[PDB]
Amino acid sequence: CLQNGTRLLRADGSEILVEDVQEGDQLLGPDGTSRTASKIVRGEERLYRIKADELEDLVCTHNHILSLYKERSYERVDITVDDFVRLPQQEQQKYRLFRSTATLLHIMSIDLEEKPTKWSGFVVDKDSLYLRHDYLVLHN
Ligand SMILES: [Pt+2]
Ligand SMILES: [Pt+2]
Ligand SMILES: [Pt+2]
Repeated sequence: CLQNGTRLLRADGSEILVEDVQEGDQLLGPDGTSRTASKIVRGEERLYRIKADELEDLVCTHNHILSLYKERSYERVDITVDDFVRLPQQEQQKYRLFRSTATLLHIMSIDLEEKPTKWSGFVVDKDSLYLRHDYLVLHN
């Protein structure tokens, strides 16, 4: 569940708005093969803005699942946005976002937006992973 305006990659490589995704649309997975989106859902609520270095901010819902990497080389961990918000900063600094090109990115801030915002979401087959326009790996 991402904020409207988020740009995702189709199976061919071109971009598509998250609000423009429809049932059966072909997204791009982190391994290069295609993904099928289905069960489109929309809403409007106060979202969480995750600011990381280099890459554009990620605005998502409270129940959004983040595919992160944790130190101790690195281990792959899926964690929801709410639990990650509740973790202390000393623990938050151990988690990293990642993009497919295997670049690791520091998560350095995450705050709740002031005003509500429209959001769109869906489910993804296979490993349930898809790519953002900047190749950031995202989970259902
Ligand atoms: Pt979601
Ligand atoms: Pt909710
Ligand atoms: Pt997962």
